[PDB]
Parts: sequence; C-alpha cells; structure tokens
Amino acid sequence: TASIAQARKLVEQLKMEANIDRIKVSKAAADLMAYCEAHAKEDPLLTPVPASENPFR
Amino acid sequence: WCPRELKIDGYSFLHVRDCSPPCPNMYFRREELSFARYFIGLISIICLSATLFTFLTFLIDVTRFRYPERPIIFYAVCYMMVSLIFFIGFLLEDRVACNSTVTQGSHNKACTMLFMILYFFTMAGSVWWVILTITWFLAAVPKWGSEAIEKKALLFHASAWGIPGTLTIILLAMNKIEGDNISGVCFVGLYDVDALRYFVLAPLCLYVVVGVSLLLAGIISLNRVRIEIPLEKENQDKLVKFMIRIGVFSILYLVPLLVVIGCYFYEQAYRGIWETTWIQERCREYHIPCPMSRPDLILFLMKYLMALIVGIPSVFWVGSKK
Amino acid sequence: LDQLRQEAEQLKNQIRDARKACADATLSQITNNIDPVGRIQMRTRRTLRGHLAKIYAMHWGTDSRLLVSASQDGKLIIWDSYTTNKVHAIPLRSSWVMTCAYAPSGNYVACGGLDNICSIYNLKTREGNVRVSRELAGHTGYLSCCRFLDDNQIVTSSGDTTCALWDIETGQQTTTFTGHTGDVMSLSLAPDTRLFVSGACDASAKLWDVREGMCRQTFTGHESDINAICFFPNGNAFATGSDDATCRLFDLRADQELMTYSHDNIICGITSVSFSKSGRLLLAGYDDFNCNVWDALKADRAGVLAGHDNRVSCLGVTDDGMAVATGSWDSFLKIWN
Amino acid sequence: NSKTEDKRAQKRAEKKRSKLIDKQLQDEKMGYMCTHRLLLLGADNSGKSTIVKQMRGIFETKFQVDKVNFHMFDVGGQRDERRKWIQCFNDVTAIIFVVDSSDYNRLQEALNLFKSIWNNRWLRTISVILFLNKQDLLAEKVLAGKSKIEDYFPEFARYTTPEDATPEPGEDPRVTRAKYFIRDEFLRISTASGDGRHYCYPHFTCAVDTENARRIFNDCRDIIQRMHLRQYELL
Amino acid sequence: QVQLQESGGGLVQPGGSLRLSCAASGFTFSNYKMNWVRQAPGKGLEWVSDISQSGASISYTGSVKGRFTISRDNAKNTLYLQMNSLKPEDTAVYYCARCPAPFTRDCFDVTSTTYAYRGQGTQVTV
Repeated sequence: TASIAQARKLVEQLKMEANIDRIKVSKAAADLMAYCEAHAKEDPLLTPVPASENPFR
Repeated sequence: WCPRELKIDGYSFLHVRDCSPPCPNMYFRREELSFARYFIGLISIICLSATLFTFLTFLIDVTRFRYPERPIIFYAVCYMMVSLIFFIGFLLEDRVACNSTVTQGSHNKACTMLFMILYFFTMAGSVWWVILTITWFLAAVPKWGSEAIEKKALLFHASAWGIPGTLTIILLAMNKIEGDNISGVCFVGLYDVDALRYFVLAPLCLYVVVGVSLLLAGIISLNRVRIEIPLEKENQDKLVKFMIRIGVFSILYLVPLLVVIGCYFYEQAYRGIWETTWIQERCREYHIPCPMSRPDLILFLMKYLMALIVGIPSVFWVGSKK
Repeated sequence: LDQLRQEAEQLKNQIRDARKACADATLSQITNNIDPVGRIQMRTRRTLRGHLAKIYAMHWGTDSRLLVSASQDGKLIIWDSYTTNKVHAIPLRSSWVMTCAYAPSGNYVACGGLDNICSIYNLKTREGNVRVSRELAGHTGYLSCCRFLDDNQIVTSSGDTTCALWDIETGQQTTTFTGHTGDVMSLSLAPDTRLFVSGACDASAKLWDVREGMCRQTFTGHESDINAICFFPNGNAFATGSDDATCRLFDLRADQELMTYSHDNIICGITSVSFSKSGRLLLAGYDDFNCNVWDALKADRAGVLAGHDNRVSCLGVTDDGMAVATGSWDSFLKIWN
Repeated sequence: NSKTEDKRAQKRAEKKRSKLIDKQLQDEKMGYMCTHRLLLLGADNSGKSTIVKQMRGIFETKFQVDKVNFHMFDVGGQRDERRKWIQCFNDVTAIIFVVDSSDYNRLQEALNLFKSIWNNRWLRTISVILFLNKQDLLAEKVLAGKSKIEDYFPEFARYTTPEDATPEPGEDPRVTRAKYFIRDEFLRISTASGDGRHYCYPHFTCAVDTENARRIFNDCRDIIQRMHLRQYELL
Repeated sequence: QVQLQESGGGLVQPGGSLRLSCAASGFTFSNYKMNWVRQAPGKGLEWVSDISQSGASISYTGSVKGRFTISRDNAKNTLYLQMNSLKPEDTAVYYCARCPAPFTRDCFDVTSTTYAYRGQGTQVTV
C-alpha cells in the first residue's frame, strides 16, 4: 500500500514490542473465576430474589 | 264479544279491553305443540354446540381475531344468549308463560327480563353482523390496515349496543311484551299488528339491506383485484377460494334471515284471516255471538328453526382444525 | 516496499511464537469443579411499546430506572422501567439514528447516525422544553456507538475507522484514534474509565486509552465483522460478538484469546453483547429473533429468551444488575428479570 | 398524609405527561405511515438526480403525488463500504436503482450490486423499482458502432428481441435489442432467488423525461397492494 | 487471525496458461463464498469471478467468460483459478476476497482498498 500507512503499521508493531508485560494464562483464568465466585453472592440474576427485593415483580 | 274464561284482574284481544288470548291450544290442537317442542330440542343441540366450538376457539387465544374479522365473536355470544334463552324456555315449559291465559304485560318478572335479554341480544347480534360487514367494507374498498380500524371501533360499539338499547326499552313504554306458547319464551308482537311490524321488520330489513349493499361493495372492490392480478401473471388460485368462502358465509347467514323476514310478512299478512277464522269456528261452543284459513305447523316450526339456527356461520369461519 | 511487509511478517511470527509460549492451558479444563449456573427462566416483566419504527440502541445509566431508546422514526424516547412512563420523546431532524447514550448523571442524552452528526440534548431546562444543546461534526462516516465519559467529554466511534473524543463546550475533537481497517461498530468503557475497546469490521478489537491517542493492543481471532463488545465488571476482560456465530472472551493482561462460546446449532450472527453484575452471565442477542445466556466459565447455553418478532438490536444490563433490557426491530422493548 | 398526597399528585402529573406523549405518538402514527420512503442507489455517473426535477451528508427530497407523500434519500456521504449501513433501509417501501445504460464497464458492477441487494438477508423483502437511465446516449453509442456489446457480454450473439417486449414507436431494432438485453440481464438475476415477496419493476427513462414521478407512484401502489396481499393469505 | 496467501503469476507471454493459488488461514474455508478481483493499472477495482461454498454455483465476468476456470479444495483450504489463452489487457494485480458473512450468497467486495478480508495479491505482467 502507501508508504505512510505501512510505516505507521510497522512503527505501531515495533512500539507494542517495547513493553508487553503479560500474565500467566492459568493464573489469569484463576483470577477471573475467583472474581466470579467472590461477587456471585449479590448478583441478582445468578440467584433469583424474592418479590420484595426486586422492583420488577 | 269477549269470552268469560279469558278475563284478568287489560290486554289486547278481540280489540276490546280486559280480554286475553287463550293457552295453549288457540290455533293448534293435539300434542302437536309438544311435537314441535321435541323438534326444537332437535335443533337446540344444533346451535348450543356449534359456535360453542368458536367459543372454544376464543378460549384458545385472543390475538388471532383482528378487528376486520373480530365482530364474529360478539355475533356468536349475542346469539348464544338467544340459544340459552330458548333452552331455559324448553326447561320452564308453559309453566313460565301460562301461570290460564298468556303472561302479557309488565306484571310478573317471568316475561319482563326474558324479553329484555332476548330482544336486545337478537337485535345486538343483527347489528354485530352489520358491524362485521362494516369492517369488511372498510378493509376492502379503502384498504384500511388492521390497526387504524380499531380507533373508530368504540364508535361502532356506540352503535352496536346503544341502538338495540334504545329499542329494548322503548317497547316497554306501551307495555308490548307477550309470552310465547309454542316454546315458552317472551317476546314482542306475537298478538299485535304494530308491535312487531314497526319494531322487528323495519330494523331487520334495514340491517339486511345495508349489509347486502356494503358487502356487494366489498366483493366488487375485491373483484377489482381479482381482475387486476391474472391479466398480467400468477395462477389466480388463492383469492378466488377466499371470495367463494366469504360468499358461502354470506349466503349461509343471509338466507335464514330472509326466510325469517318472509315468515314475519306471512304472519302480518294472514293474522287477520287467522283471528277471523278463530272467531267464526269458536263461537257456537263458547255461545258468543257469531258475526277461512288455518295456520301451518310446519312453517312456524321452520321459522323458529331459522330464528334459532342463524348462529351457524360463526363455526364456518373457524378454518382448518389445529 | 515488499521488505517492509517482510519484517511485518517477521514480527507477526514473533508475536505468534510469544503467544504460543505464553499459553499452555486453556480456561476450559481449568474450570471443571465449578458447579454450573442452572436453568434460569427470565420472564418478560415489562413490555415498553410505543416506538413508531425499529429500535437500534438503548442505555441504562447509573440509576436502574430510566431507559433511553432511539428509533428510526427519529425519536429518542426516555422511558421509566418501573412504571412504563415515557418521560420525554425527543424528535430528531434526521430520521436515521443508529445509536444513543445516557450520561452517568441524568443530565445529557446523545444520539447520531447516518447524518454523521452527534447530537447532545439537555434533560433539564428552565424554559421546560428539550432542545438541541450541541451538534458535533467532523466525522465523515456514520456514527455507530456513542458513550459518555462525564458531562464534559464524549467518545464516539464512526464509520470511517475513527474513534474521536469530544469536548462538549469546546465543540471540537480533542483526541482521535485511528488504526482500524474496517468500520468500528461497538464501544465499551472501563469501570475505572481509563481504557476502552473498539471492535471493527475486520475481526479486530483494539484497546485504547483516553489520554493519548495510542492503541494499547489488538485482539484478533474472530472471522467476520464485530457487532458488539462489552467489558467485564472487573475491567480485565471483554467479550465480543460477531457475525460468525461466535462470542469470544479476551483477556487484556494476557494479550490472548481466552474462551469461545458457540454451537453447531446456531446459524445467525450476534448483534448485542452484555454481562451481568457478577460477570458469570453473558447475555448475547442474536439475529434469529432470540437471545442466549451463557456462563463465562464453561460455555454452556444456560437459557434461551425469546419474545421478539424481528432481530434483536440492542441489549443492556443495569449497573446494579437487576434487569436486562432487550430492543428488537419490532419496536418492542422488553424488560427481563 | 400531606406527603402521600403530594406523591400521588406527582405520580398523576407523570401519568398525564406519559399520556400526552402517547397521544402525540398516536397522532404521528398516521402521518408517518402515510408517507412512502425511497432509497436511491447507483453509480456516480448514473445520474441519480434527474429522476425528479420539476418538484425539486444525506440528500433528502420530498414530493407528493395524488395525496401520497414520498421521501427520497440519496445517502452518499459515507464511504464505499455498504455492508453495514444498508441494513438501516429495511422499512423503506422501494429502492430506486438507477443504472447508466450507455456505459458498459460499470454495467457489470451494477449487476453485481443489484444481485447483492436482491440476495441480502435484511433487504430480502424490499422491492426494487429498477430504472434504465440515459436511453439517448445508449442509442447514439449503439448506432455509432464504435463500441460493441459482445466485448463485455458474450451472450449478446445468442439473443433476440422478446415478443413480450413492446418497442417505442419509431426506432431501429438494434436499440430495442440492446435495451431489452440489458433489461433481461437485470431481470434474470431479479427472478432467480426471490420467491414472490419482492419483485423488480423495470422502466426506461431519459434525461428529458418529465413523468418519472408517475411511474414511481404507480409502482409503489402495486408494491403496496402486493405487500397487503402478504400478511393475509390472499395472493 | 484471518490471512489469505496468493501465489503464482508473473511475466507471462500472451496466449499462455497460468494458475493462481489462494490459501486461507484462520477461518473455516469450507463455509465462505470466495471472489477473485483484479486491479488493472490506471483503473479501479473490478470483479472477475466468484465461487460458492460447495462450488455448485459459479459466475464469471463477460470479459473472461469461458476461458477462466475456478475451483476450491476445502480439505486443503485452498482455491485455484486457471486462465487459458490470455489477451494482454489481463495484466493486473489479483486478489482473492472472502465474502464476509457465514451463510450467504451475496456481499460487497469492490471497495477502494479499504476492504479487510483480502490478501496482498499477485501481480501478473503481460
């Protein structure tokens, strides 16, 4: 294509390689499921609430 | 003059006051009445069930019946009121209507409320068929969609219950309610010449003529499309079936109504001959001063059959069974 | 200019090798001991009818009370979810609206579409009338999604592969975000407002920060255009719905695709994507007239919610996670709980 | 009790405002559904502006014929990509597709665009009022003989004028053969997928025609009739 | 990630036979309609050919009707186009474009280089 567009693509691709700083996939999945189990108690859709609690009875 | 056994403590009989028609064999001897009674039972099961299936249809779902084809349910309920009235007349026999002379006038509650329900619901059923014709007219000629027809629907209700409502009450001003001896119900004008001619024949005739006119207008506006489509292309095998279906519906409702109208004209034509014949052939045995046609059982039974059967076509329009 | 593509391919291969080295185990076999969600049946609690034409977008706001919906009549109707009362019915000078937004504080409402103009309206007036407070121009293409940072700044994604941040009282753009090859179709903001992602028509979801105009990272792994996007409530993951009948959940920190939600039975494309408050439930509104709910841990279709006569266009979940609003092309808004 | 009375007063005020809004929407119902909306598609040189001239980002014009209103949209402010915003025009009653008959390089891409419009999922139930613009330029081009149809369409040799075709009074058979070849080329892909539902309405128009609005009005009447013959089982 | 690789073409004398290969990586190739689109020097984008998912329905531009042929292999995830008896105006840069929808027979591939689902193409010089 144009030199400017591919130059921008190359400089962006090189700039994202300057700092990457990733995390372990298994540890990230563990963090995700830990958040899901920690905040599941007050979720109004995982566990249905009685007609007094919700305003959409 | 006036027979002594037909006296009350004033009716319209022998054109003099305080005389009543007899009960129950003034014109028909033998057990023939009961025979006709049995026959009307053979017709009750024809009506009480048939559009009841339509009720079952309205007991299945509501949103299917859009307003251009909705008033059929009001027609069905307004004639099943008549059906249950004839059924309770069958149950309550001549006991409800013959205390013994007829139960004329607004004295007992047997004839009054029975008349108030229906006469009013028969007229309401006729007006509801007229309203169905109105909806067909407005959904055929000006091509109104089935959402801009309901906005005037309340106005149609103002003509669908108020118009019978001002007629089911105006007959009570002159106290023109009489019981029926053949079946055991109460109605108007069974022994008058002006109570039934000016209050039953005129409204039904007006309703019939306006229904026929607007339905012919709708069917010719649909015939416009029926001639527009196959001239260019298409097989023309769908709307023709629909039009013959609506034509069979129209004929199957309108023919019994015209038969009822003709029978009413027969009654008004030969009521004078019938009462003169009664006067002549029941004068020597009743030692009343004597001053030639007899009524027919088959056609009165047929007229009652027509008046009870006009609720048929609402089971016609239920379509294929699901 | 072939050599530039050569080192582009070299760095692409390096990225692929690094991604292969980073991942060894997927989330599917990690989560096996977790008990499933269970069969959930959300009945249609409310039906918010009254729109003249098809609805495209809706938003909830911080309070779980007032919806706003944009329809092709050119009407933004602001509803009340509790009592089904139309609080306002703002008309538009252009009937072709495509998105709407509701500010975190109930002051401003936004709209835009094929007119390439973002219109901002005040929901307060001492004169007592709703007026066009601001018109925002500078986008050549149609506006696909607008969202509010605060009462001052608004970020809008347009049809010319550009996401622009605008200052309301200034009236001009402050920072543009370019780099997408196709039309961006969805936009989601972070709970901490620092970052936001844009999914485009090239199976690419680019993560940006609202301070400087840079793309933090790109996410790829879809097959068709991305029609919806939504962050996790945690703020470290996001699920994208596309036309390839797949909902893909990605992780920001891992710079990788996490999980796929799809079935061989489904045939249409996802139009709308949203989460619950806890984040376990992913509600995706499809084009087959229905919506599907999924668990974000085991990809099991927990339930199917129907009741629309056309394609589902917009899905929303309140900030307290109380109810789910669905808006289809049959002019019918439905509230589900 | 005073606080409850004030709360009920505010609730009834809100209900009154909601009823006023609903009344305004019901008032706008008939005005919105009375109008017919049309979308114009074509090339840059297709001349999609000469269609209505006497009654003349987004280019919108309104014209009324015989108590029927027509909005007419000419969206051209967007980019060349069409697969996304063309889903917005689903409630329109017709699509005016204007094709330059004189040009032959763009004829194939016009055919491809029309095929894509016909086979689209969200444009499946939209009828196309297909036009054939610039008849005079086509006539001069085909009588000049400098350009040949067979250079771009090899199937012109095995083609003849259909007997259903009604030629204009006074013309050589070559112009009729060419214009009806193009008409049949569009109608071949128009009548290949859509089983009823939507139909193509071919027409021949020039830059000096002064009655295109009448053609559009008649075709929209036919489309409205065929659409009303869809929800009802009559067809 | 979606990717399309184009191989073949080059300096070919007129009247020869030439085969162009397009290999698909990423998506499921057995599910997508595929188009062949050329860009001539000094002109705009123009459509050449297409092929459906199973290859049942194919079509060609009238300028290349009959001589061109198109085929695909879903097991190899690779499609082929063969030109025979070439005339010198066919010199162009060729691309295989994917039809961006799961189950359709129509889409929009003639765009001014802003399209996404299209490989880098091969330059055929004649």
